[PDB]
Amino acid sequence: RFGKFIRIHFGATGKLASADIETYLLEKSRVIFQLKAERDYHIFYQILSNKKPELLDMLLITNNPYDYAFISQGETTVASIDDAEELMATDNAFDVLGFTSEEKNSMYKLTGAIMHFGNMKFKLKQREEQAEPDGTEEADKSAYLMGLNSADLLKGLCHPRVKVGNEYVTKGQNVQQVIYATGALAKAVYERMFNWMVTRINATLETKQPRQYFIGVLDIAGFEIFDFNSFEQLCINFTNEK
Amino acid sequence: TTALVCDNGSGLVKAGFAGDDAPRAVFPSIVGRPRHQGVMVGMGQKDSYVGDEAQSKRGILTLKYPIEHGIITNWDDMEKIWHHTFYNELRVAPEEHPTLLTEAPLNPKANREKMTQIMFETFNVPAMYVAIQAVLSLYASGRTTGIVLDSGDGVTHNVPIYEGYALPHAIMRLDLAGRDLTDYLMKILTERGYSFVTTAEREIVRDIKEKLCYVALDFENEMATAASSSSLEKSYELPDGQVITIGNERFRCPETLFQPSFIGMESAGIHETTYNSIMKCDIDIRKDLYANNVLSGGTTMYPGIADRMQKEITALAPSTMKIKIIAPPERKYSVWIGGSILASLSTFQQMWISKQEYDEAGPSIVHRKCF
Amino acid sequence: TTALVCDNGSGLVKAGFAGDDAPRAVFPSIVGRPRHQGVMVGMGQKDSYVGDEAQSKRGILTLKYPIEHGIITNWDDMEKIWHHTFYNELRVAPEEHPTLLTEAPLNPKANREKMTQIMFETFNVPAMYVAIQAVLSLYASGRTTGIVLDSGDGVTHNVPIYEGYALPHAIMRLDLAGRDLTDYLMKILTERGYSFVTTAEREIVRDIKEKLCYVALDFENEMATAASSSSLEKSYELPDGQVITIGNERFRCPETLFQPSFIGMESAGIHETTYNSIMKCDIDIRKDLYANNVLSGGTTMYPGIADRMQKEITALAPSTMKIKIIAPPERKYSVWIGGSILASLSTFQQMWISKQEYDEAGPSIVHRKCF
Amino acid sequence: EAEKAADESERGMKVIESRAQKDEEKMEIQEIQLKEAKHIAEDADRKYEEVARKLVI
Ligand SMILES: Nc1ncnc2c1ncn2[C@@H]1O[C@H](COP(=O)(O)OP(=O)(O)O)[C@@H](O)[C@H]1O
Ligand SMILES: Nc1ncnc2c1ncn2[C@@H]1O[C@H](COP(=O)(O)OP(=O)(O)O)[C@@H](O)[C@H]1O
Ligand SMILES: [Mg+2]
Ligand SMILES: [Mg+2]
Repeated sequence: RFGKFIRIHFGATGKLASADIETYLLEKSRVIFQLKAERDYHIFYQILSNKKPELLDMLLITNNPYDYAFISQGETTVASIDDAEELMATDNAFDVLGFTSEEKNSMYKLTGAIMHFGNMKFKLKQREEQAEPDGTEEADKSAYLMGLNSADLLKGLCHPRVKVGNEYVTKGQNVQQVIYATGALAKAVYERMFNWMVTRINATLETKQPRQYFIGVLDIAGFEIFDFNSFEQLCINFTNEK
Repeated sequence: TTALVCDNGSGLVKAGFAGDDAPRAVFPSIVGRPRHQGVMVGMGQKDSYVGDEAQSKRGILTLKYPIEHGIITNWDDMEKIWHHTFYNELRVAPEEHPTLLTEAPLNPKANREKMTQIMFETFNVPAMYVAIQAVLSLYASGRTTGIVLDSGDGVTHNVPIYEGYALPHAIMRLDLAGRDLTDYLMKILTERGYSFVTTAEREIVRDIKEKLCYVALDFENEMATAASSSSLEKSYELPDGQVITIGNERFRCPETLFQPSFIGMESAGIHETTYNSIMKCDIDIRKDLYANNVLSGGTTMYPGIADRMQKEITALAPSTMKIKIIAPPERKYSVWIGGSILASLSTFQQMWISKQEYDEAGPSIVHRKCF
Repeated sequence: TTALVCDNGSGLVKAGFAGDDAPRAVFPSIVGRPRHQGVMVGMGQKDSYVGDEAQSKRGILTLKYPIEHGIITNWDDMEKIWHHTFYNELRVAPEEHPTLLTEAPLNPKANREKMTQIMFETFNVPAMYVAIQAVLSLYASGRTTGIVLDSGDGVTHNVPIYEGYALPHAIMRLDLAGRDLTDYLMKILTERGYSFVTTAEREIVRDIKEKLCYVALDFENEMATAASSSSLEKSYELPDGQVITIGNERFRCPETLFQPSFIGMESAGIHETTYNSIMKCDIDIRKDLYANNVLSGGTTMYPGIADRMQKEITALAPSTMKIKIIAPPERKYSVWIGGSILASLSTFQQMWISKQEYDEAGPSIVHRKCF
Repeated sequence: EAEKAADESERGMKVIESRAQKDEEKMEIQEIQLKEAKHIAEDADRKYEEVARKLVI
């Protein structure tokens, strides 16, 4: 989906110097909304591999993909690629890379936290249009993972503080707005994680050679056509037309 | 380019760019002049302090409000307010920013004409538009129907809107507002022993009103409780000392809204004007107006006003209707949020009064279909 | 292929494919226009609400029936009704579907000619046909003789048919119908203190008329009972509360059918017109005509109308003649059922008016023997 | 005593909101049975009206 782009730099005397990599146009709609016959990113399915038991129990991940709301809406699993040894290969590639295993563990735990954002529930109040949570166990475990406070996170979601002039005031949110905010936060944190990972890879790949004129290599998704075209396909078609 | 949303309001000027979630600059609309002589030579005091700066020098100035009830009465002070807002608060040149202005219903046409003339001539704004406070309040409330009660510091009015269609014959305007409440608080504080007369102490009385006053669900029961119990008394710290304790005077000032006979007004309370406005409309939309009662404005920020008004309307209305009152926490800034939403719409871009149209048709172009 | 059976009527458009047991789409035939200006921008209100949508927006629209008494007076509105029926309620393109139409007896020829012209030109239907609203009701009752009383909302008429041979010289038409009853109820509800003026609340009054009104077996006895006791009073809940109670007015509204002098018309009552049409025919078929009275149309759905009409006609008719009135539960939709039955017949396939025939013969083909 | 009053307020609001949601459920179920009771009452009313008209005829 994302528009991979690699810049290959050269030396002053026309000799290979270094490589610079960038990413563009990564789609966030795939994270939350999926077509009925299509899957999400391979990340979540790969994490649910049973060959690594330590991650599941240390993250308190439900082993059943059906229970999680964000994943079960799309097609649960296909025989595309056997996820197990692919996950182990990615883990080995990360291990032989420049950074330590604590960053990898932070990556997995952050992804697990993204997973538990769908379990949040909200209900109307006594005699007001405001919304309040009913269950808090998933909120408690997510806050524990992120190192936040569950009460503070719930208060922030229900009552967002905003700055007016020189004074802070609190805003009200109903169920629809808080669900939209929950989805937007999950998309944004995933985007930031991907961008930070790309920056880390670029830094590790970086050599100390000077960067004179470069040769760019661009990869982009094609002009996909379906019989059930939607917004995600519309953006891709518009980009291809440009 | 980007659009600019300015809300003159009454007693508070709030402005900011369109597409923002909150106004950047909020400050009182006060112009003050020094009333003493001044003996030090070299400092060179300016002859007019405008905006929030006049609050700092409150003790040596005569604070004058340029507008009484919506209508601008001192135009030069209003050019000063607008110049301050455009230059010392937003630090932008209005030469390349369309300006959206907010204006109360049922006001003299000369007011709008002069406003547009000043905007087009003095500041040379490329385009501008004037809108009604209630429509913006309904925009920011996430609603398309329902009757909205906008009660600021200048004037209180109700405008019923159903399915995006207004009911001009059912618009009711009442001049009772926050300023009259402050004046009544002054008149009722002197019976305890505290006298406030100077315009500087107007701000102190207003601050006491904001910080301590509240609306009682029942009047007679609360008065009976306060006649014997002393649990309703709270102390306030003046800017120099001598703390003052007020008893039943804290919940008697906002009762003027529901009992306008206290300050001699002939009209009825807001709870009754809302019901009368609802019954003015057609019979087929009264249920939706009952179920979508919207509140806005600073004066509607008193604790417990929503419950009191719901009880009063439920008493007035038939027993077979569900009366629901919407009181978002951001009542005060609802109008500006609605203005930002309105100016950020793409289909609104052809409804501006451009400079060419104003030049061709004169100031009278405001009262055309570009209302 | 399939045939469409559209029944415009007056105040209720009902349609569906031929061969169906019941009509598929039933909705009032009204066109609404917004009488206010609209303050919210970007919504993009349509300039005309048509069909069942206008019933939900009664409070901000003015409702005009395109059909006054059988005839069409506003052709643009009728075209809008037809377009809505073909493209939204049924969602079928009329390019490849024949249509069967109905109208009342004794109507202007210009109406029929213009209907045919519009239906071949605007919609380009392959073929169409016009049938009398009473003969179809006779088909739907499984009969072949007897008279049929089609009391709709626009017009009331009687068509005597014996052994499939119609008698044109004995057809009686009366302009009193449901609309006049609703107007009379509106007029007589004022004496109780309730005022209904707006066209929107005419629908409310129609709801009361449908729900509570009933025909009394005896007029003087029921009048005395209502004047003495109060057991006949019932209460109706308005859309905005304030439940109202109607007493003597409950059965005075439908009595206008048997007492046309209440609304000032000189013509005789329903029973008298039926008897006059019975005796207008020959003498050898009067017994069969007496024994096969058929009722249809919405207006004939009042509780107890059958008994009162039978009593009246028995009083008029000779004692040695058996009198029976057929009142099936599906009176309102009987005409459409008969139309579907007629369109499903195999022998009727050659009676359609082909488009080529219309082009060759002009709009006057319908009045020609190729009916 | 400020903290003591705050704790008093907290469990007071907890208990009153529990009773309030109980009351909401109660009022909802009695409103429903009000609908069925009214429906049955009007059903019996017009059924007897029809049968009385049949009896008189
Ligand atoms: N928390 C509060 N309680 C009571 N009154 C308040 C409160 N906040 C503001 N007000 C009153 O509201 C007024 C401000 O109204 P404002 O929204 O500025 O009106 P406008 O929009 O017409 O300028 C002030 O004069 C003040 O007296
Ligand atoms: N049960 C009823 N009681 C009273 N009025 C009725 C009843 N049923 C139908 N009507 C009246 O009949 C009218 C509709 O008659 P309808 O047969 O649809 O006329 P058309 O066929 O010309 O559309 C409505 O205006 C309605 O008020
Ligand atoms: Mg205001
Ligand atoms: Mg009819």
